[PDB]
Amino acid sequence: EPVQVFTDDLGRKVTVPAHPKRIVSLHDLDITIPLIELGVPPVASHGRTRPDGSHFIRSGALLTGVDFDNSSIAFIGTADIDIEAIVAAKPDLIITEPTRNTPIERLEKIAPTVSIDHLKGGAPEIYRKLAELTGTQSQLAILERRYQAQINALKATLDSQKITVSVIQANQGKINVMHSYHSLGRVLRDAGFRFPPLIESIPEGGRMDVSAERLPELDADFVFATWRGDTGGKPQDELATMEKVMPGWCQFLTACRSGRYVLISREEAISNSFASLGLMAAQIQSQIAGRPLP
Amino acid sequence: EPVQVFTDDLGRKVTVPAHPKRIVSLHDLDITIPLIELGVPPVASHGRTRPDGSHFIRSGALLTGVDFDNSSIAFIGTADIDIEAIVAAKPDLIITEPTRNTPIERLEKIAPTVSIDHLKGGAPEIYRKLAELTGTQSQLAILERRYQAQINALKATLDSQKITVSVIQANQGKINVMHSYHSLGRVLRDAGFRFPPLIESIPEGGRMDVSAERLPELDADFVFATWRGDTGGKPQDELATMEKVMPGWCQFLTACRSGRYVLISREEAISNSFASLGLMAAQIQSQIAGRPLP
Repeated sequence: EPVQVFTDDLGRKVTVPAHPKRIVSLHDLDITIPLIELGVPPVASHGRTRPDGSHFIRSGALLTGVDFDNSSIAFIGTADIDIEAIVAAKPDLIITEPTRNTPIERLEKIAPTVSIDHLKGGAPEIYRKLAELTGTQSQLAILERRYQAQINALKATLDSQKITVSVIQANQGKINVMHSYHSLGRVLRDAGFRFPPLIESIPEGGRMDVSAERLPELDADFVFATWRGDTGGKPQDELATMEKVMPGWCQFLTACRSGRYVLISREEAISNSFASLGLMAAQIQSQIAGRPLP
Repeated sequence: EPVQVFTDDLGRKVTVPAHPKRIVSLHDLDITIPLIELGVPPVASHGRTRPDGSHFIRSGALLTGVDFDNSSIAFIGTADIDIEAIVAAKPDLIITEPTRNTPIERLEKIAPTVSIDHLKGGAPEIYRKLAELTGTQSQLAILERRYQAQINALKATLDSQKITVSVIQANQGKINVMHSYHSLGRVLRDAGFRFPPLIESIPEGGRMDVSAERLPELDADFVFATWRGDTGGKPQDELATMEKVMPGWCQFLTACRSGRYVLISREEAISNSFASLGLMAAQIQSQIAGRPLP
Protein backbone atom coordinates (compact mmCIF):
# COMPACT_ATOMS: atom_id res chain seq x y z
CA GLU A 1 0.00 0.00 0.00
CA PRO A 2 2.71 2.60 0.70
CA VAL A 3 3.97 3.93 -2.64
CA GLN A 4 6.97 5.55 -4.25
CA VAL A 5 7.63 7.30 -7.58
CA PHE A 6 10.23 5.82 -9.96
CA THR A 7 11.50 7.41 -13.18
CA ASP A 8 12.23 4.57 -15.60
CA ASP A 9 14.68 4.64 -18.56
CA LEU A 10 11.98 5.81 -21.02
CA GLY A 11 11.68 8.83 -18.69
CA ARG A 12 8.28 7.74 -17.34
CA LYS A 13 7.67 8.76 -13.70
CA VAL A 14 5.68 5.80 -12.41
CA THR A 15 3.93 5.41 -9.05
CA VAL A 16 4.97 1.97 -7.76
CA PRO A 17 4.77 0.16 -4.40
CA ALA A 18 7.53 0.99 -1.88
CA HIS A 19 7.87 -2.79 -1.34
CA PRO A 20 6.28 -4.75 -4.24
CA LYS A 21 5.07 -8.29 -3.39
CA ARG A 22 3.94 -9.61 -6.76
CA ILE A 23 6.52 -8.71 -9.40
CA VAL A 24 6.15 -9.78 -13.01
CA SER A 25 9.40 -10.02 -15.00
CA LEU A 26 9.63 -9.86 -18.77
CA HIS A 27 13.13 -11.25 -19.03
CA ASP A 28 14.67 -14.29 -17.31
CA LEU A 29 18.40 -13.60 -17.61
CA ASP A 30 18.36 -9.77 -17.49
CA ILE A 31 15.67 -9.15 -14.84
CA THR A 32 14.50 -12.31 -13.05
CA ILE A 33 18.00 -13.52 -12.02
CA PRO A 34 18.80 -10.08 -10.54
CA LEU A 35 15.40 -10.13 -8.74
CA ILE A 36 16.23 -13.53 -7.23
CA GLU A 37 19.66 -12.30 -6.04
CA LEU A 38 18.05 -9.26 -4.43
CA GLY A 39 15.65 -11.51 -2.51
CA VAL A 40 12.50 -10.36 -4.32
CA PRO A 41 11.86 -13.16 -6.80
CA PRO A 42 9.04 -12.44 -9.26
CA VAL A 43 5.70 -14.26 -9.06
CA ALA A 44 5.83 -14.76 -12.86
CA SER A 45 8.62 -14.61 -15.43
CA HIS A 46 9.54 -14.78 -19.09
CA GLY A 47 11.44 -18.00 -19.70
CA ARG A 48 12.54 -20.58 -22.18
CA THR A 49 11.09 -23.63 -23.89
CA ARG A 50 12.74 -26.99 -24.48
CA PRO A 51 11.88 -29.11 -27.58
CA ASP A 52 9.80 -31.31 -25.22
CA GLY A 53 7.63 -28.28 -24.33
CA SER A 54 8.97 -27.84 -20.79
CA HIS A 55 10.12 -24.48 -19.49
CA PHE A 56 13.17 -23.11 -17.69
CA ILE A 57 14.56 -19.83 -16.43
CA ARG A 58 17.75 -19.35 -18.43
CA SER A 59 20.75 -19.89 -16.11
CA GLY A 60 18.29 -20.06 -13.20
CA ALA A 61 19.22 -23.31 -11.44
CA LEU A 62 22.91 -22.94 -12.35
CA LEU A 63 23.33 -19.44 -10.97
CA THR A 64 20.58 -19.22 -8.29
CA GLY A 65 19.15 -22.70 -7.66
CA VAL A 66 15.73 -21.32 -8.60
CA ASP A 67 13.73 -22.53 -11.60
CA PHE A 68 10.08 -22.98 -12.67
CA ASP A 69 10.09 -26.62 -11.53
CA ASN A 70 11.16 -25.95 -7.90
CA SER A 71 9.29 -22.72 -7.16
CA SER A 72 5.87 -21.13 -7.61
CA ILE A 73 7.07 -18.68 -10.34
CA ALA A 74 4.62 -18.87 -13.27
CA PHE A 75 5.92 -18.99 -16.85
CA ILE A 76 4.46 -16.18 -19.01
CA GLY A 77 5.99 -17.11 -22.39
CA THR A 78 9.22 -17.16 -24.40
CA ALA A 79 8.90 -15.21 -27.66
CA ASP A 80 5.16 -14.48 -27.34
CA ILE A 81 4.26 -13.15 -23.92
CA ASP A 82 0.95 -14.47 -22.58
CA ILE A 83 -0.97 -11.40 -21.40
CA GLU A 84 -3.57 -13.59 -19.69
CA ALA A 85 -0.80 -15.27 -17.63
CA ILE A 86 0.46 -11.82 -16.54
CA VAL A 87 -3.04 -10.80 -15.44
CA ALA A 88 -3.64 -14.17 -13.68
CA ALA A 89 -0.45 -13.52 -11.67
CA LYS A 90 -2.04 -10.40 -10.09
CA PRO A 91 1.11 -8.19 -10.27
CA ASP A 92 1.66 -5.03 -8.24
CA LEU A 93 4.66 -4.25 -10.48
CA ILE A 94 5.63 -5.28 -14.04
CA ILE A 95 9.28 -4.97 -15.14
CA THR A 96 10.23 -5.00 -18.82
CA GLU A 97 13.13 -3.80 -21.00
CA PRO A 98 13.32 -2.05 -24.44
CA THR A 99 14.32 -5.20 -26.43
CA ARG A 100 11.15 -6.93 -25.22
CA ASN A 101 8.39 -6.37 -27.77
CA THR A 102 5.25 -6.45 -25.57
CA PRO A 103 3.79 -2.91 -25.76
CA ILE A 104 4.15 -0.78 -22.60
CA GLU A 105 0.63 0.61 -23.22
CA ARG A 106 -0.78 -2.91 -22.89
CA LEU A 107 1.28 -3.66 -19.76
CA GLU A 108 0.54 -0.39 -17.95
CA LYS A 109 -3.21 -1.10 -17.92
CA ILE A 110 -2.56 -4.31 -15.96
CA ALA A 111 -0.31 -2.84 -13.23
CA PRO A 112 2.36 -0.19 -12.66
CA THR A 113 4.98 -0.94 -15.30
CA VAL A 114 8.59 0.15 -15.63
CA SER A 115 11.20 -0.25 -18.36
CA ILE A 116 14.95 -0.45 -17.58
CA ASP A 117 17.78 -0.21 -20.10
CA HIS A 118 21.12 -1.92 -19.52
CA LEU A 119 22.58 0.49 -22.10
CA LYS A 120 22.31 3.22 -19.47
CA GLY A 121 25.08 2.27 -17.02
CA GLY A 122 25.14 -1.49 -17.49
CA ALA A 123 24.64 -4.12 -14.81
CA PRO A 124 25.56 -1.80 -11.87
CA GLU A 125 22.76 0.61 -12.89
CA ILE A 126 20.34 -2.26 -13.57
CA TYR A 127 20.76 -3.56 -10.01
CA ARG A 128 20.64 -0.07 -8.45
CA LYS A 129 17.33 0.57 -10.28
CA LEU A 130 15.92 -2.84 -9.32
CA ALA A 131 16.91 -2.27 -5.66
CA GLU A 132 15.31 1.18 -5.70
CA LEU A 133 12.19 -0.41 -7.28
CA THR A 134 11.94 -3.25 -4.78
CA GLY A 135 13.26 -1.68 -1.55
CA THR A 136 16.30 -3.97 -1.55
CA GLN A 137 19.11 -1.36 -1.41
CA SER A 138 20.23 -3.25 1.72
CA GLN A 139 20.55 -6.66 -0.01
CA LEU A 140 22.30 -4.85 -2.90
CA ALA A 141 24.94 -3.27 -0.64
CA ILE A 142 25.91 -6.71 0.67
CA LEU A 143 26.10 -8.10 -2.90
CA GLU A 144 28.36 -5.16 -3.82
CA ARG A 145 30.48 -5.61 -0.70
CA ARG A 146 31.19 -9.26 -1.70
CA TYR A 147 32.15 -8.15 -5.21
CA GLN A 148 34.40 -5.44 -3.71
CA ALA A 149 36.09 -8.21 -1.66
CA GLN A 150 36.53 -10.49 -4.71
CA ILE A 151 38.04 -7.61 -6.69
CA ASN A 152 40.39 -6.69 -3.85
CA ALA A 153 41.41 -10.36 -3.37
CA LEU A 154 42.24 -10.49 -7.10
CA LYS A 155 44.23 -7.21 -7.03
CA ALA A 156 46.16 -8.52 -4.00
CA THR A 157 47.09 -11.78 -5.86
CA LEU A 158 49.23 -10.25 -8.65
CA ASP A 159 50.17 -6.93 -10.28
CA SER A 160 47.22 -6.62 -12.65
CA GLN A 161 48.33 -3.11 -13.68
CA LYS A 162 51.21 -4.94 -15.42
CA ILE A 163 49.36 -7.89 -17.03
CA THR A 164 47.56 -7.52 -20.36
CA VAL A 165 44.37 -9.47 -21.11
CA SER A 166 42.09 -10.00 -24.10
CA VAL A 167 38.64 -11.52 -24.69
CA ILE A 168 37.89 -12.84 -28.18
CA GLN A 169 35.31 -15.05 -29.83
CA ALA A 170 34.93 -16.92 -33.10
CA ASN A 171 32.18 -15.26 -35.10
CA GLN A 172 31.32 -16.99 -38.41
CA GLY A 173 34.64 -16.62 -40.22
CA LYS A 174 35.95 -13.68 -38.19
CA ILE A 175 36.84 -12.66 -34.64
CA ASN A 176 34.32 -10.69 -32.60
CA VAL A 177 35.62 -8.60 -29.69
CA MET A 178 33.73 -6.44 -27.21
CA HIS A 179 34.92 -3.38 -25.34
CA SER A 180 33.77 -5.21 -22.20
CA TYR A 181 32.71 -8.84 -22.52
CA HIS A 182 29.87 -9.03 -20.00
CA SER A 183 30.80 -10.56 -16.61
CA LEU A 184 34.30 -11.61 -17.76
CA GLY A 185 35.25 -8.17 -19.16
CA ARG A 186 33.76 -6.33 -16.19
CA VAL A 187 35.84 -8.29 -13.62
CA LEU A 188 39.02 -7.94 -15.72
CA ARG A 189 38.57 -4.14 -16.01
CA ASP A 190 37.50 -3.59 -12.38
CA ALA A 191 40.64 -5.58 -11.39
CA GLY A 192 42.84 -3.17 -13.33
CA PHE A 193 43.99 -5.44 -16.18
CA ARG A 194 44.82 -3.65 -19.45
CA PHE A 195 43.50 -4.48 -22.92
CA PRO A 196 45.18 -4.19 -26.36
CA PRO A 197 44.66 -0.82 -28.13
CA LEU A 198 42.22 -2.44 -30.61
CA ILE A 199 39.90 -3.36 -27.75
CA GLU A 200 40.41 -0.20 -25.67
CA SER A 201 39.37 2.06 -28.59
CA ILE A 202 35.99 0.29 -29.03
CA PRO A 203 33.22 2.57 -27.69
CA GLU A 204 31.81 1.55 -24.31
CA GLY A 205 29.00 -0.98 -24.88
CA GLY A 206 30.24 -1.69 -28.40
CA ARG A 207 31.76 -4.57 -30.32
CA MET A 208 33.55 -5.15 -33.59
CA ASP A 209 34.48 -7.85 -36.03
CA VAL A 210 38.20 -8.20 -36.72
CA SER A 211 39.71 -10.05 -39.67
CA ALA A 212 41.56 -13.25 -38.73
CA GLU A 213 44.75 -11.90 -40.29
CA ARG A 214 44.70 -9.15 -37.64
CA LEU A 215 44.82 -11.65 -34.71
CA PRO A 216 48.24 -10.36 -33.47
CA GLU A 217 46.46 -7.05 -32.67
CA LEU A 218 44.22 -8.86 -30.14
CA ASP A 219 47.14 -10.60 -28.39
CA ALA A 220 47.98 -10.09 -24.73
CA ASP A 221 49.75 -11.94 -21.88
CA PHE A 222 46.48 -13.86 -21.47
CA VAL A 223 43.79 -14.37 -24.11
CA PHE A 224 40.34 -15.43 -22.91
CA ALA A 225 37.62 -16.95 -25.05
CA THR A 226 34.29 -18.53 -24.10
CA TRP A 227 32.50 -21.73 -25.11
CA ARG A 228 28.82 -22.68 -25.26
CA GLY A 229 28.05 -25.62 -22.98
CA ASP A 230 24.30 -25.18 -22.45
CA THR A 231 23.54 -27.57 -25.31
CA GLY A 232 25.89 -30.52 -24.61
CA GLY A 233 28.78 -28.44 -25.97
CA LYS A 234 32.39 -28.71 -24.79
CA PRO A 235 35.50 -26.43 -24.88
CA GLN A 236 36.92 -28.45 -27.80
CA ASP A 237 34.11 -27.21 -30.09
CA GLU A 238 35.32 -23.66 -29.60
CA LEU A 239 38.82 -24.86 -30.52
CA ALA A 240 37.27 -26.35 -33.71
CA THR A 241 35.47 -23.13 -34.68
CA MET A 242 38.67 -21.07 -34.38
CA GLU A 243 40.43 -23.60 -36.64
CA LYS A 244 37.71 -23.00 -39.26
CA VAL A 245 38.20 -19.22 -38.83
CA MET A 246 41.97 -19.61 -39.36
CA PRO A 247 43.98 -22.87 -39.67
CA GLY A 248 46.90 -22.58 -37.25
CA TRP A 249 45.39 -19.53 -35.54
CA CYS A 250 47.29 -20.51 -32.36
CA GLN A 251 50.64 -19.56 -33.96
CA PHE A 252 49.36 -15.96 -34.49
CA LEU A 253 48.87 -15.36 -30.76
CA THR A 254 51.94 -15.53 -28.51
CA ALA A 255 49.42 -16.17 -25.69
CA CYS A 256 48.11 -19.33 -27.40
CA ARG A 257 51.66 -20.38 -28.45
CA SER A 258 52.77 -20.03 -24.82
CA GLY A 259 49.77 -21.85 -23.29
CA ARG A 260 48.06 -18.72 -21.90
CA TYR A 261 44.85 -19.17 -23.86
CA VAL A 262 42.02 -19.72 -21.42
CA LEU A 263 38.55 -21.11 -22.20
CA ILE A 264 35.65 -20.02 -19.95
CA SER A 265 32.09 -21.42 -19.94
CA ARG A 266 29.94 -18.81 -21.76
CA GLU A 267 26.60 -19.13 -19.92
CA GLU A 268 28.20 -17.96 -16.64
CA ALA A 269 30.32 -15.37 -18.46
CA ILE A 270 27.36 -13.57 -20.12
CA SER A 271 25.03 -13.21 -17.15
CA ASN A 272 24.88 -9.80 -15.37
CA SER A 273 24.65 -11.56 -11.98
CA PHE A 274 26.77 -11.27 -8.82
CA ALA A 275 27.00 -15.06 -8.93
CA SER A 276 28.89 -14.84 -12.25
CA LEU A 277 31.19 -12.01 -11.11
CA GLY A 278 32.43 -14.31 -8.35
CA LEU A 279 32.92 -17.24 -10.73
CA MET A 280 34.86 -14.99 -13.14
CA ALA A 281 37.09 -13.54 -10.42
CA ALA A 282 38.00 -17.03 -9.09
CA GLN A 283 38.75 -18.34 -12.57
CA ILE A 284 40.82 -15.27 -13.56
CA GLN A 285 42.73 -15.65 -10.24
CA SER A 286 43.93 -19.26 -10.54
CA GLN A 287 44.31 -19.14 -14.35
CA ILE A 288 46.59 -16.10 -14.40
CA ALA A 289 48.48 -16.59 -11.09
CA GLY A 290 47.79 -20.20 -10.03
CA ARG A 291 48.95 -22.06 -13.16
CA PRO A 292 52.76 -22.08 -13.47
CA LEU A 293 53.96 -23.03 -16.96
CA PRO A 294 57.08 -25.12 -17.67
CA GLU B 1 6.26 -16.86 19.53
CA PRO B 2 5.39 -20.28 17.93
CA VAL B 3 7.66 -23.05 19.24
CA GLN B 4 9.28 -26.38 18.20
CA VAL B 5 11.49 -29.14 19.68
CA PHE B 6 15.11 -29.62 18.60
CA THR B 7 17.43 -32.33 19.93
CA ASP B 8 20.97 -30.96 19.75
CA ASP B 9 24.25 -32.86 19.44
CA LEU B 10 24.70 -33.17 23.20
CA GLY B 11 21.39 -35.05 23.13
CA ARG B 12 19.41 -32.24 24.75
CA LYS B 13 15.76 -31.75 23.74
CA VAL B 14 15.39 -27.97 23.59
CA THR B 15 12.16 -26.00 22.98
CA VAL B 16 13.11 -23.46 20.27
CA PRO B 17 11.24 -21.01 17.98
CA ALA B 18 9.77 -22.50 14.79
CA HIS B 19 11.02 -19.34 13.09
CA PRO B 20 13.78 -17.59 15.12
CA LYS B 21 14.15 -13.86 14.41
CA ARG B 22 17.05 -12.97 16.75
CA ILE B 23 19.73 -15.66 16.55
CA VAL B 24 22.95 -15.48 18.56
CA SER B 25 25.91 -17.30 17.00
CA LEU B 26 28.95 -18.35 19.04
CA HIS B 27 31.07 -19.25 15.98
CA ASP B 28 31.73 -17.18 12.82
CA LEU B 29 32.76 -20.02 10.45
CA ASP B 30 30.75 -22.99 11.70
CA ILE B 31 27.45 -21.24 12.44
CA THR B 32 27.31 -17.64 11.15
CA ILE B 33 28.36 -18.37 7.53
CA PRO B 34 25.75 -21.17 7.26
CA LEU B 35 23.10 -18.92 8.87
CA ILE B 36 23.78 -16.08 6.38
CA GLU B 37 23.56 -18.55 3.47
CA LEU B 38 20.23 -19.82 4.82
CA GLY B 39 18.81 -16.24 4.79
CA VAL B 40 18.75 -15.97 8.62
CA PRO B 41 21.73 -13.87 9.66
CA PRO B 42 22.32 -13.73 13.42
CA VAL B 43 21.75 -10.50 15.35
CA ALA B 44 25.03 -11.17 17.21
CA SER B 45 28.09 -13.22 16.38
CA HIS B 46 31.48 -14.47 17.41
CA GLY B 47 34.26 -13.23 15.13
CA ARG B 48 37.90 -12.23 15.00
CA THR B 49 39.76 -9.12 16.13
CA ARG B 50 42.62 -7.21 14.47
CA PRO B 51 45.57 -5.53 16.30
CA ASP B 52 43.97 -2.19 15.41
CA GLY B 53 40.89 -3.24 17.42
CA SER B 54 38.50 -3.78 14.49
CA HIS B 55 36.31 -6.91 14.31
CA PHE B 56 35.32 -9.23 11.47
CA ILE B 57 33.41 -12.37 10.57
CA ARG B 58 36.07 -14.70 9.14
CA SER B 59 35.14 -15.27 5.45
CA GLY B 60 32.01 -13.07 5.87
CA ALA B 61 32.73 -10.29 3.40
CA LEU B 62 34.59 -12.51 0.91
CA LEU B 63 31.98 -15.28 0.68
CA THR B 64 28.68 -13.71 1.76
CA GLY B 65 29.17 -9.93 1.62
CA VAL B 66 28.08 -9.72 5.28
CA ASP B 67 30.42 -8.37 7.99
CA PHE B 68 30.30 -6.44 11.30
CA ASP B 69 31.21 -3.12 9.67
CA ASN B 70 28.32 -3.19 7.11
CA SER B 71 25.51 -4.71 9.20
CA SER B 72 23.87 -4.55 12.61
CA ILE B 73 25.19 -7.96 13.76
CA ALA B 74 26.73 -7.30 17.16
CA PHE B 75 30.25 -8.49 17.94
CA ILE B 76 30.13 -10.65 21.10
CA GLY B 77 33.77 -11.76 21.45
CA THR B 78 36.64 -13.78 19.99
CA ALA B 79 38.46 -15.37 22.95
CA ASP B 80 35.94 -14.49 25.69
CA ILE B 81 32.25 -14.25 24.89
CA ASP B 82 30.55 -11.01 25.96
CA ILE B 83 27.46 -12.26 27.80
CA GLU B 84 26.14 -8.69 28.29
CA ALA B 85 26.18 -8.09 24.53
CA ILE B 86 24.14 -11.31 24.16
CA VAL B 87 21.60 -10.05 26.71
CA ALA B 88 21.41 -6.65 24.96
CA ALA B 89 20.76 -8.50 21.67
CA LYS B 90 17.55 -10.03 23.14
CA PRO B 91 17.97 -13.48 21.48
CA ASP B 92 15.18 -16.01 20.99
CA LEU B 93 17.81 -18.63 20.09
CA ILE B 94 21.48 -19.14 20.99
CA ILE B 95 23.55 -21.51 18.86
CA THR B 96 26.80 -22.88 20.25
CA GLU B 97 29.23 -25.73 19.51
CA PRO B 98 31.44 -28.08 21.63
CA THR B 99 34.81 -26.34 20.91
CA ARG B 100 33.71 -23.18 22.78
CA ASN B 101 34.49 -21.71 26.22
CA THR B 102 31.09 -20.48 27.44
CA PRO B 103 29.27 -22.78 29.88
CA ILE B 104 25.98 -23.85 28.31
CA GLU B 105 24.19 -23.25 31.64
CA ARG B 106 24.72 -19.44 31.65
CA LEU B 107 23.46 -19.21 28.07
CA GLU B 108 20.39 -21.32 29.01
CA LYS B 109 18.94 -18.57 31.23
CA ILE B 110 19.28 -15.89 28.50
CA ALA B 111 17.46 -17.93 25.79
CA PRO B 112 16.94 -21.46 24.36
CA THR B 113 20.45 -22.79 23.64
CA VAL B 114 21.55 -25.62 21.33
CA SER B 115 24.95 -27.14 20.58
CA ILE B 116 25.86 -28.29 17.04
CA ASP B 117 28.82 -30.57 16.36
CA HIS B 118 30.55 -30.45 12.96
CA LEU B 119 32.28 -33.80 13.68
CA LYS B 120 29.03 -35.74 13.18
CA GLY B 121 28.26 -35.63 9.45
CA GLY B 122 30.17 -32.47 8.46
CA ALA B 123 28.77 -29.51 6.51
CA PRO B 124 25.78 -31.31 4.87
CA GLU B 125 24.63 -32.24 8.38
CA ILE B 126 25.45 -28.86 9.88
CA TYR B 127 23.33 -27.22 7.14
CA ARG B 128 20.49 -29.73 7.49
CA LYS B 129 20.39 -29.22 11.28
CA LEU B 130 20.44 -25.41 11.01
CA ALA B 131 17.68 -25.40 8.37
CA GLU B 132 15.43 -27.48 10.67
CA LEU B 133 16.41 -25.27 13.61
CA THR B 134 15.66 -22.04 11.78
CA GLY B 135 12.80 -23.29 9.58
CA THR B 136 14.82 -22.68 6.42
CA GLN B 137 14.45 -26.08 4.73
CA SER B 138 13.22 -24.42 1.51
CA GLN B 139 16.29 -22.11 1.33
CA LEU B 140 18.58 -25.14 1.79
CA ALA B 141 16.74 -26.97 -1.02
CA ILE B 142 17.50 -24.02 -3.34
CA LEU B 143 21.18 -24.00 -2.32
CA GLU B 144 21.28 -27.77 -2.94
CA ARG B 145 19.60 -27.40 -6.36
CA ARG B 146 22.33 -24.95 -7.40
CA TYR B 147 25.02 -27.36 -6.17
CA GLN B 148 23.39 -30.12 -8.30
CA ALA B 149 23.42 -27.89 -11.40
CA GLN B 150 27.14 -27.00 -10.84
CA ILE B 151 28.10 -30.69 -10.48
CA ASN B 152 25.96 -31.53 -13.54
CA ALA B 153 27.59 -28.70 -15.56
CA LEU B 154 31.08 -30.01 -14.64
CA LYS B 155 30.29 -33.66 -15.47
CA ALA B 156 28.85 -32.58 -18.85
CA THR B 157 32.07 -30.67 -19.60
CA LEU B 158 34.37 -33.70 -19.74
CA ASP B 159 34.57 -37.41 -18.95
CA SER B 160 35.65 -37.05 -15.30
CA GLN B 161 35.98 -40.80 -14.48
CA LYS B 162 38.72 -40.75 -17.15
CA ILE B 163 40.80 -38.12 -15.29
CA THR B 164 42.95 -38.46 -12.18
CA VAL B 165 43.33 -35.63 -9.68
CA SER B 166 45.08 -35.15 -6.36
CA VAL B 167 45.21 -32.43 -3.69
CA ILE B 168 48.46 -31.94 -1.79
CA GLN B 169 49.71 -29.47 0.85
CA ALA B 170 53.20 -28.55 2.05
CA ASN B 171 53.32 -29.11 5.84
CA GLN B 172 56.65 -28.23 7.53
CA GLY B 173 58.97 -30.14 5.21
CA LYS B 174 56.48 -32.86 4.42
CA ILE B 175 53.41 -33.29 2.27
CA ASN B 176 50.04 -33.61 3.97
CA VAL B 177 47.20 -35.32 2.08
CA MET B 178 43.51 -35.67 3.02
CA HIS B 179 41.00 -38.28 1.86
CA SER B 180 38.95 -35.25 0.77
CA TYR B 181 40.32 -31.73 0.99
CA HIS B 182 37.34 -29.68 2.29
CA SER B 183 35.38 -27.93 -0.49
CA LEU B 184 37.89 -28.63 -3.25
CA GLY B 185 38.06 -32.38 -2.56
CA ARG B 186 34.28 -32.66 -2.15
CA VAL B 187 33.67 -31.14 -5.59
CA LEU B 188 36.34 -33.30 -7.26
CA ARG B 189 34.82 -36.41 -5.62
CA ASP B 190 31.18 -35.41 -6.38
CA ALA B 191 32.11 -34.71 -10.03
CA GLY B 192 33.43 -38.28 -10.35
CA PHE B 193 37.17 -37.76 -10.72
CA ARG B 194 39.64 -40.53 -9.88
CA PHE B 195 42.34 -40.12 -7.21
CA PRO B 196 45.79 -41.79 -6.75
CA PRO B 197 45.71 -45.16 -4.91
CA LEU B 198 47.58 -43.68 -1.93
CA ILE B 199 44.86 -41.02 -1.51
CA GLU B 200 42.01 -43.58 -1.81
CA SER B 201 43.73 -45.62 0.96
CA ILE B 202 43.33 -42.88 3.59
CA PRO B 203 40.25 -43.57 5.75
CA GLU B 204 37.26 -41.27 5.20
CA GLY B 205 37.53 -38.03 7.23
CA GLY B 206 41.23 -38.70 7.65
CA ARG B 207 44.60 -37.43 6.53
CA MET B 208 48.24 -38.34 6.45
CA ASP B 209 51.73 -36.87 6.22
CA VAL B 210 54.10 -38.41 3.70
CA SER B 211 57.75 -37.68 2.99
CA ALA B 212 58.41 -35.64 -0.13
CA GLU B 213 60.36 -38.58 -1.63
CA ARG B 214 56.88 -40.12 -2.06
CA LEU B 215 55.59 -37.24 -4.21
CA PRO B 216 55.29 -39.52 -7.31
CA GLU B 217 52.63 -41.52 -5.41
CA LEU B 218 50.56 -38.33 -5.27
CA ASP B 219 51.04 -37.56 -8.95
CA ALA B 220 47.90 -37.31 -11.08
CA ASP B 221 46.71 -35.84 -14.38
CA PHE B 222 46.08 -32.67 -12.33
CA VAL B 223 47.67 -31.85 -8.98
CA PHE B 224 45.89 -29.16 -6.95
CA ALA B 225 47.30 -27.23 -3.97
CA THR B 226 46.18 -24.15 -2.03
CA TRP B 227 47.77 -20.85 -1.05
CA ARG B 228 46.80 -18.57 1.79
CA GLY B 229 45.87 -15.08 0.61
CA ASP B 230 43.69 -13.61 3.37
CA THR B 231 46.67 -11.78 4.77
CA GLY B 232 48.82 -10.61 1.81
CA GLY B 233 50.09 -14.02 0.76
CA LYS B 234 50.51 -14.83 -2.93
CA PRO B 235 50.58 -18.08 -4.98
CA GLN B 236 54.41 -17.68 -5.36
CA ASP B 237 54.78 -17.97 -1.57
CA GLU B 238 53.46 -21.55 -1.74
CA LEU B 239 55.77 -22.39 -4.62
CA ALA B 240 58.69 -21.11 -2.53
CA THR B 241 57.47 -23.28 0.37
CA MET B 242 57.46 -26.35 -1.91
CA GLU B 243 61.00 -25.60 -3.09
CA LYS B 244 62.16 -25.75 0.55
CA VAL B 245 60.23 -29.03 1.12
CA MET B 246 62.20 -30.45 -1.82
CA PRO B 247 64.46 -28.60 -4.29
CA GLY B 248 63.39 -29.43 -7.84
CA TRP B 249 60.08 -30.87 -6.59
CA CYS B 250 58.43 -29.79 -9.84
CA GLN B 251 60.51 -32.29 -11.88
CA PHE B 252 59.40 -35.08 -9.51
CA LEU B 253 55.70 -34.62 -10.38
CA THR B 254 54.79 -35.27 -14.02
CA ALA B 255 51.78 -32.93 -13.44
CA CYS B 256 54.00 -30.03 -12.41
CA ARG B 257 56.70 -30.69 -15.02
CA SER B 258 54.06 -30.72 -17.77
CA GLY B 259 52.13 -27.64 -16.51
CA ARG B 260 49.15 -29.34 -14.82
CA TYR B 261 49.88 -28.04 -11.33
CA VAL B 262 47.14 -25.69 -10.19
CA LEU B 263 47.05 -23.29 -7.20
CA ILE B 264 43.69 -22.43 -5.65
CA SER B 265 43.01 -19.72 -3.06
CA ARG B 266 42.93 -21.50 0.32
CA GLU B 267 40.30 -19.55 2.28
CA GLU B 268 37.58 -20.38 -0.23
CA ALA B 269 38.85 -24.01 -0.67
CA ILE B 270 38.63 -24.87 3.04
CA SER B 271 35.18 -23.32 3.66
CA ASN B 272 32.14 -25.62 4.10
CA SER B 273 29.94 -22.97 2.31
CA PHE B 274 27.77 -23.40 -0.76
CA ALA B 275 29.49 -20.32 -2.22
CA SER B 276 32.87 -22.16 -2.09
CA LEU B 277 31.61 -25.33 -3.82
CA GLY B 278 30.55 -23.04 -6.69
CA LEU B 279 33.97 -21.35 -6.91
CA MET B 280 35.65 -24.80 -6.81
CA ALA B 281 33.47 -26.27 -9.58
CA ALA B 282 34.14 -23.30 -11.91
CA GLN B 283 37.92 -23.34 -11.32
CA ILE B 284 38.16 -27.12 -11.83
CA GLN B 285 36.18 -26.71 -15.07
CA SER B 286 38.42 -24.18 -16.84
CA GLN B 287 41.66 -25.48 -15.30
CA ILE B 288 41.09 -29.05 -16.47
CA ALA B 289 39.05 -28.58 -19.65
CA GLY B 290 39.66 -24.93 -20.53
CA ARG B 291 43.44 -24.61 -20.66
CA PRO B 292 44.97 -26.16 -23.82
CA LEU B 293 48.67 -26.83 -23.26
CA PRO B 294 51.09 -26.42 -26.21
